[PDB]
Parts: sequence; C-alpha cells; structure tokens
Amino acid sequence: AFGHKYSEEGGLINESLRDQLLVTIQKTFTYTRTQAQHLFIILMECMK
Amino acid sequence: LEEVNEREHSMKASLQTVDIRL
Repeated sequence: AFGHKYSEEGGLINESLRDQLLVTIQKTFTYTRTQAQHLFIILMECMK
Repeated sequence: LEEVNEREHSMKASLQTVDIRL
C-alpha cells in the first residue's frame, strides 16, 4: 500500500519510506538491514 | 473526522520514524 501510493513512477521509491518500511518491517515483521535489502529489492521487483 | 484520521496516521508514521532516529 505505502509503496504503491508513495511510488511516483513505479519502482522509484525514495529513502524515507525505505527506513519507515524498516521500522514497520522491524516492528510488525521484525527484520534486519541486509535481509531488508533483499526484501526491498523484492518489493521494487513486485512494485515494478 | 476523516481529515483527523488521515493526518493522525501520517503523524503516527512520523513518530515511529522519529523513534527509529533515536
């Protein structure tokens, strides 16, 4: 949802929602930094 | 009330990011 509204043209997602995604993906999901790099590549590949 | 809800959602996300900044 958040990567879909704050999307601009698709995969171009800025750096405030990467780490806002992190504290919710660290809070709701409890994830790291580098596994988070893989899940953000999957999030922009899905968002692509 | 709908304005208050959307704005409070934005404020809560900013507060969680502020906690991340600490």
